[PDB]
Amino acid sequence: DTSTQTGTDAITQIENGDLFDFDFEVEPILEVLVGKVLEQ
Amino acid sequence: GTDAITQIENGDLFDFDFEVEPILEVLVGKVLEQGLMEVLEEEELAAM
Amino acid sequence: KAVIKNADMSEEMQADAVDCATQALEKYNIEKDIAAYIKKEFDRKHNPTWHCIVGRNFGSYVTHETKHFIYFYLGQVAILLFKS
Amino acid sequence: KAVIKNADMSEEMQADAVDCATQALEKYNIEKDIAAYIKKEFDRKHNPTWHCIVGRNFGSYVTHETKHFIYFYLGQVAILLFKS
Amino acid sequence: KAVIKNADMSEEMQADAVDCATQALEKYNIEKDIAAYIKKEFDRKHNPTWHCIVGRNFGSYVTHETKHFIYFYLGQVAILLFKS
Amino acid sequence: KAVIKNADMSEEMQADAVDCATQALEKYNIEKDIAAYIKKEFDRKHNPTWHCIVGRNFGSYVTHETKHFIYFYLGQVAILLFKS
Amino acid sequence: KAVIKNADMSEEMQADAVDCATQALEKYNIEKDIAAYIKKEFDRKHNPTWHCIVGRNFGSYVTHETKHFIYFYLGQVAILLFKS
Amino acid sequence: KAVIKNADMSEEMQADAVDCATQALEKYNIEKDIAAYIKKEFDRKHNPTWHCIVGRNFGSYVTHETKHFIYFYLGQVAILLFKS
Amino acid sequence: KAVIKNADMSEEMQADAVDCATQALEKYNIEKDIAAYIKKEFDRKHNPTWHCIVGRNFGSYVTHETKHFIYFYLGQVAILLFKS
Amino acid sequence: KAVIKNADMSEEMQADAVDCATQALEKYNIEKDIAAYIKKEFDRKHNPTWHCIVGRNFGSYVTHETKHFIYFYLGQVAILLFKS
Amino acid sequence: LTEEQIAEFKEAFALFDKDGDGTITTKELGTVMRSLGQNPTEAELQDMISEVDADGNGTIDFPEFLMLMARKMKETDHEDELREAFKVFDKDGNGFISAAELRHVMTNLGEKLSEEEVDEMIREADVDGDGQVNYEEFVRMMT
Amino acid sequence: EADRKLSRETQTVKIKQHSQQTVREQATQMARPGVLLDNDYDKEVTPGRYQERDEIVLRSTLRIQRWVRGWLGRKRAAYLRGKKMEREAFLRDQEARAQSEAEEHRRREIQRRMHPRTAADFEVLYNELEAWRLQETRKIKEAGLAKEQEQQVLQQLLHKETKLLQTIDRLKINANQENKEARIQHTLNEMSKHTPFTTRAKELQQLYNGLNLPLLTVDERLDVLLHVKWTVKEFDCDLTRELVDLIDREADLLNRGRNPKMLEGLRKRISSLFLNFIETPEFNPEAVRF
Amino acid sequence: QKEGPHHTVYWTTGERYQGSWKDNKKHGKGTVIYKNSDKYEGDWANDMRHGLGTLWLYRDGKYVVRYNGEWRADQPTGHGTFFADNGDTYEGEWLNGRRHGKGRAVYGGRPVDGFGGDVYEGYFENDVKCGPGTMMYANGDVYEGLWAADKKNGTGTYFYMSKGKRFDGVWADGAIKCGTYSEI
Repeated sequence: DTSTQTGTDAITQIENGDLFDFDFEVEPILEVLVGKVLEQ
Repeated sequence: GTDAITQIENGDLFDFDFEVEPILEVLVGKVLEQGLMEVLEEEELAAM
Repeated sequence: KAVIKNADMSEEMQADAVDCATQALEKYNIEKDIAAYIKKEFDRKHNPTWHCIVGRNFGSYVTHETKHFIYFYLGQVAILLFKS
Repeated sequence: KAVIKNADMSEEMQADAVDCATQALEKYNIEKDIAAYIKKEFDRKHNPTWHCIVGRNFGSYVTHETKHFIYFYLGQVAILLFKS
Repeated sequence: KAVIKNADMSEEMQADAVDCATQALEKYNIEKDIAAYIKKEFDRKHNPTWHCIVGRNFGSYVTHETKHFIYFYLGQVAILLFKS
Repeated sequence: KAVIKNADMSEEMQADAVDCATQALEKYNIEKDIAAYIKKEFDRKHNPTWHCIVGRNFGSYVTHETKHFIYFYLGQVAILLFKS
Repeated sequence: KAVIKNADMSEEMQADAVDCATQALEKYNIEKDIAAYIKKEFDRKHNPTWHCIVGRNFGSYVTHETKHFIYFYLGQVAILLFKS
Repeated sequence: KAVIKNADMSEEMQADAVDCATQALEKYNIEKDIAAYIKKEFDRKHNPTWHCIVGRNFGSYVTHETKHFIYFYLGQVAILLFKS
Repeated sequence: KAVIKNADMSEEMQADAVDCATQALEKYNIEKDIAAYIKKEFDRKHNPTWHCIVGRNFGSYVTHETKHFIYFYLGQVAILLFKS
Repeated sequence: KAVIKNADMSEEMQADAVDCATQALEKYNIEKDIAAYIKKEFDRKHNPTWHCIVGRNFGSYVTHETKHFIYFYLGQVAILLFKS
Repeated sequence: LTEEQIAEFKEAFALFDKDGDGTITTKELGTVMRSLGQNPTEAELQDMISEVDADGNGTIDFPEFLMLMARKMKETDHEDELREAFKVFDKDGNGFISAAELRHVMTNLGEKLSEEEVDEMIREADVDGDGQVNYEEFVRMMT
Repeated sequence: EADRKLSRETQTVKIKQHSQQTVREQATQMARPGVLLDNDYDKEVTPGRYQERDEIVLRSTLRIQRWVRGWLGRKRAAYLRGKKMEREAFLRDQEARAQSEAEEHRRREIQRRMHPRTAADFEVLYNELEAWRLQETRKIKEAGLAKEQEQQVLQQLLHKETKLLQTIDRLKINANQENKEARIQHTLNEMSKHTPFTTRAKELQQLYNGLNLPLLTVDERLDVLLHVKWTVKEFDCDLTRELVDLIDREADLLNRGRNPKMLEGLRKRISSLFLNFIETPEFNPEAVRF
Repeated sequence: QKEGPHHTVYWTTGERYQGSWKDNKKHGKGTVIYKNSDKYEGDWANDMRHGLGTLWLYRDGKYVVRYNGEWRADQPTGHGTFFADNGDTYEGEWLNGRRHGKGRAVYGGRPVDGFGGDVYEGYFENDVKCGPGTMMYANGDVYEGLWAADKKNGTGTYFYMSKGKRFDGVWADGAIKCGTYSEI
């Protein structure tokens, strides 16, 4: 009956010889080769 | 309407291969190198 | 300010409906609760039964009972009220 | 496919109603048109008492008799059909 | 190798779910991709108003209609699917 | 201590949920216990139909009542609370 | 121990970082064990999410958020830390 | 040639990353610089979140947003391109 | 057998009225004529004046003159009889 | 709607009584109360005493006196009213 | 101009001819071009305008309007170029597109749309705010 | 006595779906000769071209902006067309209704011209005729001729005038009769708008419209005459005598059998005497109205 | 002629009139009692008019004053007051009954008190009002607008003084059909 409606990029790199101390590592190679040569 | 609590538990959905891959890989490389090292050492000992 | 876009109600009853709708909008948030409040009010004041339907977007055709069928827009929503 | 949100009505009559409603939606495309079409179809089909409302955002609490209440979804629209 | 951990559902629908889960694991790998595909399929195939969680570690407390609730360790992916 | 991963919800409802969830966390630590606590609390506070998903490893795809949806990591357990 | 070449973080989190870095470098050989220990411990204490690159030959460009950034040498390894 | 150490992206995204890396390799001779160049080019090129690491020795455990990651080697240099 | 629900009358005059009504019903079919006989005899018999009703359905609330107010039932049809 | 079957009084008093009866039907429903109220209002306005009978089904003779004895309907509630 | 095009242009021009004098203001020239079914850019519009109102009267007559119309009419994009354009904002060729990326590009690149235009677009297209847009239907509505 | 039982309520509202995601991790292990070793479940790839997509998307945005401008113009045009067609319907239908009302007034004037029911309509006709006479004589005078046939033209004109005036008189008689009948019906109506006297008046109105009835028969006619005679026989003074007399004359001369077409004046006299019976205070307890 | 303030003029049951008499009837200040069991005292004028007049069927008539006001052509035809027993009190300028004139009809008993059923202020047209007026319902509410024998579809203003609102609109053949409720 009714109806309705309605943050900046940063670049870091590692450089040679920083972390690597050449002397403390090349010591044993020298020791070894010389021991070999001597004893042998 | 009905309240159910479901929780995934422990010791379930377990695989085996992927759990052993890392230890396998590390041990294989390690053992290879260690075997080689011991070979060298024993050679030198044999010389002595 | 407010509107009534259609009505079948005796003036004082219509003013009562309006004041009831105001006090409902004041004391309610959910819709079905406001509808229940208004319908309970009118049914208890104007001789049951009633029915109320409250919404925001809905098209309506019904077969009401004479002088018991009002449609009005307040605040957000539109409210339809008609007695069985 | 129409979902029945709520109903107190015998199954065959509910299928009748959903069928007639989908037909009405095929025929007319104004809310109140759908409402009146279904209302008349239902009244002719079963009994004189009827009340069909169609919408999208309507929450309504209405006293209803037994076996004569259905609230169901047609696509996006929501239909409420009862006996007056 | 399905192990239905906990479900309130008809047996046939459970078997259908296991099948659907099989082709689900066939089609996608992402968890939520699987769940969305599954929910679309179970809205099409089964009754509507579902909620899906195809997870690894979770604890939920949901309220569902009767005989529509499922949690199964399909493969070794625990899939939970239920109806509102 | 709650990174809101994704939430459509009023700030006040978020805070009330957070308070009741703090009481839940002080009560329990297991995810299923957390979900039970949370859903019981929001059943007591609001309309019982609610849905909470708590866990360490889960991704959902859910149907939530509008303006009721929150997902935040509260410590190590993540809680997603919405009302059905 | 953490020799912080470039750091953006607080004192306590830095101190825990240095202790964990010292223990990982002294006790463990491979990178990923240290990385996972660090990540879990800094989720546990520092903040729940983190991103790190530890290596010996690694170059990276990062947009860290303040109060979370590190770029430091330990022993002979480069450790890059940022939250995200 | 190319080895994909880690991936969490679509095949197309990984192919785009490899192509991007080879394009980068003709511009930047410093590895942090390559990372910066790639990060800019994928920032405008892709979804704004990204992270890039390039090198010959690194191993990680990052909680990264799902579906966006690649980590692959060209020649002897690895390029990692991802979204947080 | 006349039963007298409401009584303000001399049990002697009550019995009088019952027997009168019996005679009238014996001597009438039309309740206007039952009234006729009853009234005339109960005036001559029962010390005029009087007043009578004989009906199936009516309710009354009357203030009478002391000691002359009777409301009784002849079988199925009720009868009131009293004085000014 | 209402027809005065028998009028034995002034049309002024008849209008009076009609309005009185409208008020009566307003105030009460049980015919006993309605008659009570009408009779009170009338023995006030119209010189005690009168008697009021109301019902759907009766029939009677009365040897009434002038300016009394109205007999009308309202809807179908027949109302007789006369002063002893 | 053919009889049909002349009629169409008279119809639209009179719709926009605020006072019927037989000319239209330069301000609504774009509307007319758009109103006639052409989707020209703001650059071409500004060029045509510049390339036509030297007199400074700030009006356009039917003859010049017909010349501009025939010119612009010669270069009309097809439906596929548009589909492709939509898919360009559809990262993975799935037929959907994040709403945030769409809004960001629409309001940040090219001939930056206004906030009103983006809001109207989202509203008028009945697209689900927290969904994936089946750009094929949105495009059909917009085609 | 009865009461209601229960009710129901459903708050129809929007319900959308939103997605939430979780962090996914990957590991990369650099491969070097030594302790490091690894199972191969990997893939190889060729780079291909890399993106310069920015200029493509910029051109795409320009194109889409052109497209959106055309579409927005089209939608504004559609709304303008809708309002245009609305206003055109407005104007056309308003003018059509105006034309319809004008035609109705025209037809009303033509009906006035056919029969002048109103007294004013008769005054209008009279003044119109006199204007006609004056215009005729003005033309005849400005003719300025026929000093011996002017009078014959005048006689013809006067005969026309006389004929028209007699027609006007006839129409006036007819209108007076019909106005009389109408006002009688109006009085009968005033005798209808539930007092017992008023109920009897409604009954008598039914009776009078039964007396003035055509398409009679004989059994129904005799029956209704019997009904009306029974009704009349309550007051029974002297008019009822002659009304019944004429009714009985007809009743007899109908029992014997005579063509009802020959019963015209008698039906008229019966109806007149019954209306006169009705037009009486005691005989119709309402005649105080007039 | 029958005139002069005669002691009485006697007919069979007649007219019981005392007062200035001429033309064989009441003319001047005098009271006429007639067959409607009622006596009214007024400055009579052939009953073609009447000055101030009080009409009252008293004690036998059982009433105090039936009408008080001036009369013109034995219709009050001006300011007149009618008092029903408890029904109403009509005070207004009415000619030939309450057929025209602007006046107040208190449609309620107990009129001196606020308990009165209902007041009225405005224009009358044949009992009905048919005009723009205003009525305070005796609960605070007032109505200001157009009337057409009631049920008039006219813009009116109703004042909820208790609430503090006012409703302006169209009483479309009924108490309410549409309008705007606002806060004055």
